This record gives sequence, C-alpha cells and structure tokens, in this order.
Amino acid sequence: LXXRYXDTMY
Repeated sequence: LXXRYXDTMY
C-alpha cells in the first residue's frame, strides 16, 4: 500500500 512492501501489507 502507498508503495511496495514485500507481501505483508502492500
């Protein structure tokens, strides 16, 4: 979310 964060939030 609001960018890229692996695969825990996105």
